[PDB]
Amino acid sequence: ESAGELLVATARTQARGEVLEEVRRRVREALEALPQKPEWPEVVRKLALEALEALPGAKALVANPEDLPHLEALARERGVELQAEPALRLGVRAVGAEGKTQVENSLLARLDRAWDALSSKVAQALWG
Amino acid sequence: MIQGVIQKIAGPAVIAKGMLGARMYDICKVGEEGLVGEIIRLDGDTAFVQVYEDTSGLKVGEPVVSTGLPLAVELGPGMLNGIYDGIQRPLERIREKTGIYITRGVVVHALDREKKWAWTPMVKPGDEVRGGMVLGTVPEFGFTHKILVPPDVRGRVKEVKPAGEYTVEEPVVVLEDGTELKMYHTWPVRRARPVQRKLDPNTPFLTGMRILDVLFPVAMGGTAAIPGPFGAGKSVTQQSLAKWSNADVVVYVGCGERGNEMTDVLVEFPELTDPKTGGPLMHRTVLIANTSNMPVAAREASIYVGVTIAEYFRDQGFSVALMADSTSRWAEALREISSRLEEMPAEEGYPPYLAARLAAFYERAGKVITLGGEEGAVTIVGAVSPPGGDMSEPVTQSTLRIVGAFWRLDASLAFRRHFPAINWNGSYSLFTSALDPWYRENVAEDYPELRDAISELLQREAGLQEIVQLVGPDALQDAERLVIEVGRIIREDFLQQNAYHEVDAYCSMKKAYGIMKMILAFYKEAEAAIKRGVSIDEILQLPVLERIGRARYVSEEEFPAYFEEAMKEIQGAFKALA
Amino acid sequence: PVQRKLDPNTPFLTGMRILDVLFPVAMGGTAAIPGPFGAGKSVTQQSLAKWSNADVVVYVGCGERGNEMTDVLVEFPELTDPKTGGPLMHRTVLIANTSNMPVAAREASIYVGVTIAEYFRDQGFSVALMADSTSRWAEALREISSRLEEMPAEEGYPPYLAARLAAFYERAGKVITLGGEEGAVTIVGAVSPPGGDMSEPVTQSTLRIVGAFWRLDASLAFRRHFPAINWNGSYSLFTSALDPWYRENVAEDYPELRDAISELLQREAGLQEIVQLVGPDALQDAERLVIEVGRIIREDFLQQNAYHEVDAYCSMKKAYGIMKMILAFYKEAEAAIKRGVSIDEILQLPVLERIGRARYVSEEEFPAYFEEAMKEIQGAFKALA
Amino acid sequence: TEALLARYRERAEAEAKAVREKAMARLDEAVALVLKEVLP
Amino acid sequence: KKEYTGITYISGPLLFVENAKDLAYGAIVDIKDGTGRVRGGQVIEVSEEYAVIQVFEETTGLDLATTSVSLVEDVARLGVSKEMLGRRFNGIGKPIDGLPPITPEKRLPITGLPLNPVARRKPEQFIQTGISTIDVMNTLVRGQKLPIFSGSGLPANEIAAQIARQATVRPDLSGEGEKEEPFAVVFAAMGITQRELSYFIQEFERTGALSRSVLFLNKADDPTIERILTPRMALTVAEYLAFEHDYHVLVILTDMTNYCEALREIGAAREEIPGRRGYPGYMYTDLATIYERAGVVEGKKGSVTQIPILSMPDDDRTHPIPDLTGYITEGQIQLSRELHRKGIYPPIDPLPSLSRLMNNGVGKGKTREDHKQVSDQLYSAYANGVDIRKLVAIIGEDALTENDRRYLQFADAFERFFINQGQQNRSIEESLQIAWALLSMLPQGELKRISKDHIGKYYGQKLEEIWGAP
Amino acid sequence: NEIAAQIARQATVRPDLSGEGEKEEPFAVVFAAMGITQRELSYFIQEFERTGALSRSVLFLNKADDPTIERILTPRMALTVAEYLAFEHDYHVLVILTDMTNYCEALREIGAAREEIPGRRGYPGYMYTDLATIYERAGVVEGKKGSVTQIPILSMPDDDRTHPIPDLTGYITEGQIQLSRELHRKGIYPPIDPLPSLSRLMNNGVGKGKTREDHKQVSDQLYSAYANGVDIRKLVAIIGEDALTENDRRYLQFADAFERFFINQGQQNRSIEESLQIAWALLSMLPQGELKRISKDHIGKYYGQKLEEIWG
Amino acid sequence: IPGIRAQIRFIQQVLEQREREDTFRLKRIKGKIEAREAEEE
Ligand SMILES: Nc1ncnc2c1ncn2[C@@H]1O[C@H](COP(=O)(O)OP(=O)(O)OP(=O)(O)O)[C@@H](O)[C@H]1O
Ligand SMILES: Nc1ncnc2c1ncn2[C@@H]1O[C@H](COP(=O)(O)OP(=O)(O)O)[C@@H](O)[C@H]1O
Ligand SMILES: [Mg+2]
Repeated sequence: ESAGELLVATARTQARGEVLEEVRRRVREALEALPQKPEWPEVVRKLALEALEALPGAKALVANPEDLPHLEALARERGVELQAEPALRLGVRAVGAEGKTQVENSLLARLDRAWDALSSKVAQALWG
Repeated sequence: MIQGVIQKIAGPAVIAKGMLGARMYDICKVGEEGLVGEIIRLDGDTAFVQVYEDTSGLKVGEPVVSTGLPLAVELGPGMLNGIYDGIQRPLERIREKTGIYITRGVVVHALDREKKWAWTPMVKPGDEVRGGMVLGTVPEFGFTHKILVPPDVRGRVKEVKPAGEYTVEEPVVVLEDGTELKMYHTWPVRRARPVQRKLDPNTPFLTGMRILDVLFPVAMGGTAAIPGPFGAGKSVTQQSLAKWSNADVVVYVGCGERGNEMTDVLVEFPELTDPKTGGPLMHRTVLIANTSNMPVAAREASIYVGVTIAEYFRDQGFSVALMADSTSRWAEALREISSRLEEMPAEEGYPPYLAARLAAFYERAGKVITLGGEEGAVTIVGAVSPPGGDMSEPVTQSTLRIVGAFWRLDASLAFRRHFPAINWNGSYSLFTSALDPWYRENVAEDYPELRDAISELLQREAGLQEIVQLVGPDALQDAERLVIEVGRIIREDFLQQNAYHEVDAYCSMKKAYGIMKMILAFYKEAEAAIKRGVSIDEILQLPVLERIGRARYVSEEEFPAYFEEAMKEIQGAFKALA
Repeated sequence: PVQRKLDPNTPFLTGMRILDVLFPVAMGGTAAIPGPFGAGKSVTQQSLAKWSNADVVVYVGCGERGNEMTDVLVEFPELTDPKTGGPLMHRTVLIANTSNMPVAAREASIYVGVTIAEYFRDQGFSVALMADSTSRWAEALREISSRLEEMPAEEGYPPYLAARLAAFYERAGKVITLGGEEGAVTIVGAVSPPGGDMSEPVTQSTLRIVGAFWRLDASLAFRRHFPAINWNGSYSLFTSALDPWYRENVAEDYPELRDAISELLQREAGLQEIVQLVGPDALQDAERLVIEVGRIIREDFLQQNAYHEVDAYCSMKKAYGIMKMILAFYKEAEAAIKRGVSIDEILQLPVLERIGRARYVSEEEFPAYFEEAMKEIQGAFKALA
Repeated sequence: TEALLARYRERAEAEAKAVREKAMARLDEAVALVLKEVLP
Repeated sequence: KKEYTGITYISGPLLFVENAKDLAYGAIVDIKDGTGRVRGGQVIEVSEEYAVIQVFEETTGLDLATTSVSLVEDVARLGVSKEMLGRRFNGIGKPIDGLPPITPEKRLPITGLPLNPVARRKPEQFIQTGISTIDVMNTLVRGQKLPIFSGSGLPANEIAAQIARQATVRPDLSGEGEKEEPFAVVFAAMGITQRELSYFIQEFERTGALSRSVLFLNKADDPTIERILTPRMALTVAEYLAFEHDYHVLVILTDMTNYCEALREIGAAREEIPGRRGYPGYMYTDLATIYERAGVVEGKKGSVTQIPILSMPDDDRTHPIPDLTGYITEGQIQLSRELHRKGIYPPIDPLPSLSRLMNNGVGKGKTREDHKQVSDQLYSAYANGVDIRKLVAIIGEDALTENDRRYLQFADAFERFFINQGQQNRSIEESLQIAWALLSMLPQGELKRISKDHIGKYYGQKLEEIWGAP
Repeated sequence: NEIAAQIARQATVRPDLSGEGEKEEPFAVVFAAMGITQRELSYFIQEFERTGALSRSVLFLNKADDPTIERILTPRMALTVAEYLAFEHDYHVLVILTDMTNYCEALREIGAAREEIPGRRGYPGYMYTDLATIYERAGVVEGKKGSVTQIPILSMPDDDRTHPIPDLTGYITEGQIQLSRELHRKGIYPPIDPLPSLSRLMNNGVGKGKTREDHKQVSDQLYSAYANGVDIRKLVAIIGEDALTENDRRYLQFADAFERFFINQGQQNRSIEESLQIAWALLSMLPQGELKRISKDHIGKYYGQKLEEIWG
Repeated sequence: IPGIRAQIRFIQQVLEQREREDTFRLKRIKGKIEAREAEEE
């Protein structure tokens, strides 16, 4: 008798999973198209500032060649180096003084990092 | 105070740096959470601190602050009626604070700092005071709690607080040198409290049970051991000891028992009523409870806390009874701690210094002259629960070399509906010869000989059990059947005792003396009757037998008349009846 | 990697009556055969290699003696594959690493053999893997760990020995290959505890993961009774799943007969305590009958000679017939004992020799010989009245 | 029988599609909330 | 995203990393190599010079030049919710049933806090398991820790599955307050093989017990630390359900010997000096931290009950594992190899079994009024008949007294009917009827343990197992 | 030592039984001593001189007062010489190693001096491999006429078969000849206990065309009967001899006769046929129906002879 | 029975002594290794 409604439970669980995956892929795509917007130089500053103040005594900084003009004014006054990179798309990375530790701040990484906290809020909003 | 930081975390061990000047075995607080720890090893600017609780989530660099004093307890008013864990933390306040769980780093005070007590000074300004003297009096559940100057404090009194309502914390007496005496002090649990002189134990500890008092007695300030088999009435016997003993104050120690056992002993006691006043029994007791999942250090320090509290109440001039629920669990905790330090195991994993610690703990008991000149005593009863009931185990063997009495419980008699189920074989007491003069002066001049006659009768009954098994009781000689019936009479009328009877739970010495005299008189007259010619089965229906069997269940103030009537019926019954 | 694991529901025919009946092993299951030196592990493994229904056999001789290793290399090219009639070596892969060869090769030979077996399974066959001595591989791990200056766990062994053992044994099982075909790998490994001490850590670790356990007795090996399987100390967890197969391929009452034989053995084992305490003469008539029947089962059914031309292999139906004959004889003996006759008079019946010589009949003559044996058994007691 | 199984599957499908249509009405608000939270 | 490179040492399950002060003791880290594969690890020692990480799985591809380590949690946590019922997990919270991940209501530390002793209350109600040898003679009380002692080849898995399938509460017999509270079963399996995993999955699916239970399954080939963490996850979920949603939870722990051996491997891997018989010296406290998470709490209606299962290694009760378990728990259920070989299931031997809380969960108001007396009489009669079976083999059936023949018949019928119940589910009343039918074979007046009114009410009945006890 | 010397003196092959080969050359003896005392060394020297075999013997002597580390090399040198002779000059070499226990003691000394991790009882972990590097240097090579045969001798400390040295040696070698102190104390020589001993290569050397045909069956029947006799001894230790049946008394008498006649032979040399005749005379004590392991025709051909007839 | 008890006691004592020997050797060698690899560097 219970294995019958077990099908209902599994179907509703997978429906919840499908809609949540829909939300997740939509937000991932939304973060993907952001760099081309002119607001992207306003976000690279925040990301690099937070990363740099998160790592005391950083040596250099890594960013895409496109964002170097936006950070060069910031990096020079912060007293750090700036290096171009084909990778590190829509993200920044700072190395430690010894070079053995790193800090990164990326949208596609922050989403995966905070999805655990945001799942409850998304569920409550969607079915509240 | 000494302050440092953490440089290494590995399990329960924390290695601090910058702690140059800290003292060995002091209490320290680790991290921002302030987890308590104990310094076990010093080297350079590095101290090895042993955390009591779990160390998950700690980080390198978190501050470490040293209290500068070893593990200790707070001694003063407010301890009675209380439930404490291993290191004297009131569990009730913990529940009121953090709910049903015990979170790491809870801070509570042993003595309630808010309750008001009526102060009654006893010293006057200008009087000389010296450690152990009485400063005043506070009422507490019918007890006049005497505030004592700490043992090491000496001087001349400058000011005293007048009578009135004050809290625990308030300074009551200030000495000339500026030292202030309040209603409590603090004392390390691993250092014995000093006394004037230890008086040798010359008076018995009336346990309230006939077998215990008459055949295997323990003197005041003595020690005893008792195994813990299942379904044998150990809990009921300990409960009866607490309820009906001569002791003024009861201290109960649980040192790592199962959750349900601790729940039972914590729920049942508050519903009991001590017979002396009819008030709650919990008013005179202090409960120390420890479950299996508590930190090991608390389970190791529980017995020290209990015995120190008992010694304090002894210094007040009372008599205290102390019970250890299972020294086996305490030995287990000690073995675990010894394994943590990578110490070399001695035998079956127990550290070689087990006997020294056991002797040191058991030696604190005794009848002493307090520093204030009064008299006090502490009686320690320790329970030992070996693995398979094997008494060749090292813990039991070490215990047997220092205790003065051994009460061997067995489940066989409990199955045979005999309560208490204490075997008269294997059990022994070493206080009998020393206690003989007291018995001669107090109960009777021939009481020891009567007890010896009872012992000989029981031994002789046990000395022919083989024919009973081989053949049976009916096919026996007249003397043998008489002896076996005498043994059964003794078992069912003197050793068996019900603790649920309103009048039969407690039995004074004189009642037992009368029972033994009656049984011996009956036995002697029966020997004479057979010598002059009689059949035993004729003697089986003498009314004096049902009189002796009903000699129990009578009031103590009703006893002597019953005793004289029974003696006269014994004398007249064996002559009128063949 | 595979596509999907499956439930083993097909017996692994070994040719040994005691193993095939009392302690079965499924097609994809695992078995362990511990024992002291001289028990008969290697002979049993060679018997499984020679007589089995597996398509391809991989034999891994870790730490094997030299001469015993050449024994196979010489005798196998002469034998015949039961399924196809070709030479036996045409289905066998031998990985040999004797005692005097380097230690780390002795360590890696196990992995090499199991990987080859997995490959042949992914092709779509039924593969049987024989590991000669797992203890001689634990020795290699211990040696290397001691070289590394690692702190051991117990008796010198490294901590990860149990994990390695579980990882090795868990490669067996009937699977669906990536190509959709069926295949299975069966592992039969032997462990040699020091002095037969079954509390040795390798043996205990192996006992926790295997589906079948064939403990070998030193006492039965000393008196030259083989295969010397300790019945009391052995078990098999595949009996339930193989019953539907038995009910269709062998007989409809085969589980009943097997359970009855197991019950009789248990009764004899229980009575053996009294037998030792007071001697067989103090027993009653029925108890003497039970002891005699247990002895008959032990000596004429469980006992098997690996070198005889006919006794070396036994089909399922032969064991079924022998069990049926013994059970019918036992029932007739119960009926006789209830009618007042006494033991040591039944013990000299003529039919006992005909029952004892049953295991030496060829597979072709057995279907009839069993029928006449049953007729003689029925006619003996009733004519005796 | 298979009637109860089929009915349970049908009610499962109805519940699943109802949940999906409920969540499709706030897909956009959920996307807005998560984009607001993740973006510094 | 803070990730550390600069590995200085790799050997066995341990790797050392420098400049890792910020890593908290016990944190879970992720190790990524040059191939992009991700491995798990736990920090076991933190110092100013380096931090020590124990790798969950094998370290085949790691190297000192390309490996990097990143943090996951300062402390292990599990996301819990009431929607966990009906799901399967792999022992660290990762689903293995193919269903989408659940949405956590909260994240909790898996190393739960101890219970305050003054917050506990005495167990008072029983749990119906459906086994006569368990319910009637060794009743299980809500809030108890009653382990099952099994051998090597005995079918402990089948018994566990059957108990999990049949266990239920009985508010009907409560007399007053007759209303049901939701019942859940938490099933944790440690160190199982593929065959056992398949059997458990099929058993929990076919009957429909899955929807009322939560499964934490850890295989034999899985990493050891996962086996260590599994029972703590199960107990965290059980505590959460019972004390937040007023559920009645039954926790089943399988093969505690596997957990002990995993603990031994872990302790040796940390280079700690082993205690007696090779086990760590802190094994007693470690086991206590698992067992002592059961019980009942004042002011709350929920309850947690544990049934540990452990295979005695050499059938020896002096082995440290069963010894410590007997220290901590409140009895044991013993499986008999003789009964198993004789064809009786479940092979529970009543004579060496015991429940230390049975007297408080049976009697008037809780069950039928004559429970304890019937249990005592059955125990005495069976123990009496067992030795007569042995005496018969030497003195013969003919030299028996009339009473001994009755005792023999009672023992045989008891084994055939009471113990050998097969797969069928027996209510407490049906089991009591069977017990009274069996007791009827003994002459009236030999029932010394039973009060006269009970005998008058229930004596005189033939066998109801064949009847099915209507 | 006496058993080893007797074996060396009497060992020979039987070309007539195999039907091939003639007058095989006497075995060459390679003798390696490790920590041998002067008493045993002098006895061995005198025995070899009396048998006249020193002209075919290579001796390596490491006396008990010699340095204890030289014992690492002695068996290796002895086996190098033996292998060279056998596989390059077609000699038939017999190797005798006096005491592997002393070799193990030296190995343990060297290992423990290096702060190695002890395996068990202080012995090094690599002891199995080290011993295998010694024992496994024996056998016969395809295409060559020479051979090497090893007879190591080792002392079990306090007669414990579970000691590491005998345990590993049994796990490496191809059987063992375990002496028993009980038989020695009864005056029986050589005190070989047949039950604990074993030979793993026996089936390759017996049967038709190698020895008499009933060899294996006779061996099996003797094993079964002797084991039954020992069991009846254990039983009569409890229930007394008077309560025994006739079958158990016959088994007991068989065990006594076996121990006193088949094992205890002294220094006399027995051919295979004589040993088989004695075995058959012993087996003829039991009832004919008790000899289950032997086929009926063999019983008809050989069973019936009397034991007292053999001795002249 | 007393003979069996004596044998059991002897065997248990022997096993315990061997376990103690093994533990002592392990701790000694670990201490030496730690000392060399820490103080000497
Ligand atoms: N002196 C006694 N007088 C009367 N009843 C007793 C006495 N001692 C034990 N009992 C009986 O035993 C019950 C509980 O004691 P029991 O013998 O079962 O062991 P216990 O005290 O619980 O011991 P443990 O905790 O060591 O198992 C009581 O409720 C009572 O029925
Ligand atoms: N079924 C059997 N039939 C005949 N001989 C056997 C049998 N099993 C074992 N043996 C004998 O036992 C001896 C040792 O056998 P082996 O199988 O090599 O033992 P193990 O490998 O267990 O140490 C050999 O002489 C072998 O002939
Ligand atoms: Mg072999």
